[PDB]
Amino acid sequence: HPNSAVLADFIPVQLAKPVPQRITLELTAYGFARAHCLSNGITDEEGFVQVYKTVKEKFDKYAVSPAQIKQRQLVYFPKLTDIRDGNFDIADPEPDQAHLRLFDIKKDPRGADLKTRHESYAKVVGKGLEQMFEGTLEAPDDLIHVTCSGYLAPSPAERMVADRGWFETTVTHSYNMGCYGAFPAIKMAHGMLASAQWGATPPKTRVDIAHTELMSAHNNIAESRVDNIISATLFSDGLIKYSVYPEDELRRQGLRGLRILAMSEHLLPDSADTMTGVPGSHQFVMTLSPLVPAIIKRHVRAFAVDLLRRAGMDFERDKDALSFAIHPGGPKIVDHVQEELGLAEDQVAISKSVFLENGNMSSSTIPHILKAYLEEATVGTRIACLGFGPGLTAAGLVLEKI
Amino acid sequence: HPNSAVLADFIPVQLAKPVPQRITLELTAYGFARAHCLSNGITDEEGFVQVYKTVKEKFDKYAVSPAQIKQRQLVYFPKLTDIRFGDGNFDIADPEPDQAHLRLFDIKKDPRGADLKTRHESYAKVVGKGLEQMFEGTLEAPDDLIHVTCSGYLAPSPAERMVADRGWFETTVTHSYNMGCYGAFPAIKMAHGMLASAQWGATPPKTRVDIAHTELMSAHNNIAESRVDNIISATLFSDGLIKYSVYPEDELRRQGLRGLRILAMSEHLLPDSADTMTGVPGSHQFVMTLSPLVPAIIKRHVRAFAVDLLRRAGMDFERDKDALSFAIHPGGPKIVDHVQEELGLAEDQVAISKSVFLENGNMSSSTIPHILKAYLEEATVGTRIACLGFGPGLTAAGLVLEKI
Ligand code: NA
Ligand code: NA
Repeated sequence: HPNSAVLADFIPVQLAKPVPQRITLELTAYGFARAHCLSNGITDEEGFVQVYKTVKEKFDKYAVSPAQIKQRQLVYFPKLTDIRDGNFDIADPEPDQAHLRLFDIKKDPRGADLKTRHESYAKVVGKGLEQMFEGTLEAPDDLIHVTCSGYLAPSPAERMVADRGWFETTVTHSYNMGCYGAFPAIKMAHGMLASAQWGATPPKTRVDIAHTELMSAHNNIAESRVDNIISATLFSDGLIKYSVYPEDELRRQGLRGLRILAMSEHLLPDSADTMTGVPGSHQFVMTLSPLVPAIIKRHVRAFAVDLLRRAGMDFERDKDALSFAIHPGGPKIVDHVQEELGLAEDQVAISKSVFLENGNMSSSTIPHILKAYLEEATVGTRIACLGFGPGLTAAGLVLEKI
Repeated sequence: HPNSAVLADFIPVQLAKPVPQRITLELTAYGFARAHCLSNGITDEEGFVQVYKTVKEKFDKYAVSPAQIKQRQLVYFPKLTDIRFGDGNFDIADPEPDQAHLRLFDIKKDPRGADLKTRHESYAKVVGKGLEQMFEGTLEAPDDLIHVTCSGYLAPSPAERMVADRGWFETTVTHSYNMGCYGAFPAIKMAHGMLASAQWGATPPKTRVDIAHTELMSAHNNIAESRVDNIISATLFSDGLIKYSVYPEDELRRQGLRGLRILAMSEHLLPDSADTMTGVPGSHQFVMTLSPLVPAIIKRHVRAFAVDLLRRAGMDFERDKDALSFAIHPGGPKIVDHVQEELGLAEDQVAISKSVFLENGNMSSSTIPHILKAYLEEATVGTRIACLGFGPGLTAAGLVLEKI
């Protein structure tokens, strides 16, 4: 096919061994309780014990459970060494890796300030990027950097590109587009191949897209609000990259891929305050209203109907033969979308699995799901991809494995 | 032309009356001096007098002068009517209550000033009003609206909130963020991509992409650091808000508009220069550093970059350059001169870029769009313009345009 772009070669990197969810819940409850006491000047022991009991009860009530997420990669969760009489014993790290310690449960419960967290994000994402691109043999024409969890100029992506001596590669930042960030990056990539075909640049044969989300860098243990307990137990870290080729180049290379058939994205009414993020003195501060599932449920089916129509497909006739890659924004989101679209389990199985084994890795989640489809599905399989994030924004893509 | 995109309809909005450079230098030196004393708990008068004398000397040596930049729009600098003076010190009157979020510095208590979240909340307010002014004449929603900034990152953004306020629920919004002073270039690049992606059929047909730049550099005032490159930054940058549209050429003709047709685009990093221009969000503002080496590094790479850029548009640098205008981002007081000299250009080929700088200062990513607006108004039809911008990376960005 001429005028066709194709996703391929998804490469994730794990930077830290995932932590079993029940351990994350025990230590996070403990930290929240310590922080609450520091923030409120509670220094007596019985007082701690009372607060700690209340805190555990709230986690038991609201936290994402180990039945919902089995484990999470949390680069900035304490090392199992060293987690140590009714408390936990968190060893100071060796000055040699102080940059992994951003929380403080002893002195200042606000923990590291935003500059310090950004310096750490650059060092951690820098190493993650070198690993993701270690098997890259030739520079891309473009490299797109997706993140909503650390904003530096120049970025760790620009520094990697310069480190590889790739002085003919355009670097574009695709930033602050939250959980759905893969969708604008693939649209920009499809746009770069199409701009080249129009002649505004010389020809191009590959765009790489690198996501580096360190949501654990934004831990906030000083705020006990329910939505913060939920976020602290829901989100996880994820680093993954993939390429977008013009289909003739994909073929010349003998590669299998997911051909882009259509894209869509826009805002949903009466929703802007329901999912927010603002940089503060210490971290990117997030809010996440419990109204969000209902608003997603309200608009998903119409959005999917239109998305299929843009692909030359018809929802009524074609949706039974489709897979649906659905971003698992919260524990029930895939189920809500599944119910509203009338989907069978086998249509949404990979999305549920990625969530269960990894938690919500922000924009890196849909790429992990697409990675699984590309590695498991038969050629000919068509996939409708749906994601939702701040705006609220609905984003969609229709793909066909080739 | 088929497969052709075209810039048009540049609309700036001025939010605050520009302040003459000399009073900004005086008040800013005073703020730096008061902040050094506050930071250090120095309360002695003579002690303050001595620091202030030292600070003024550093500004006389290093600050961008009124000969280099006549005035700047600075939303976060007080209006001249609120300044009190007389004894060599300054005081600032209380702002009108609905304008209190305009006060993000503190020279009486805690010289770090407003924290980063408070600054983002003020930026949301100012930019929200700016956007409403910028899009007040818009008669039909665009297919896409690209928000450009490097001076305030919120989710959802003021641009997405505007789009929802207007009921524009078929408009895709894309954030084109953290690409610094050259940020019009990736934005124009994404707009072109969106029109070409539509032609490929991955979306329905599109007729207009709007790009809205909102740069409030003055929200990032940092009077607590007296290092030289911060004296330069505090006196060089300025605020700028401006929107423009990218049309497929057939639509632009249907509308009867003049525009700048896009012929070619290029962008890539310069070697060994990542640490020469940096920004990092901290507790109170985006902290910037700017190396004195930037001009030499740009100068040493700009010719090969321009030759390649012209080649991408079908042109030959040595044969064709005398006929082109060159829009050059004025990143610092000597940048256009340096580029001008390396490329062997005549004053008249770079005059608008120097005038924009002299009249406005460096409005970050908004500066190139103001230059292009002037070429669109003033240039003869058929004039071709090579546009060059620099920013962190370092990154060199190029665009070749033709007025139609
Ligand atoms: Na760039
Ligand atoms: Na968006």
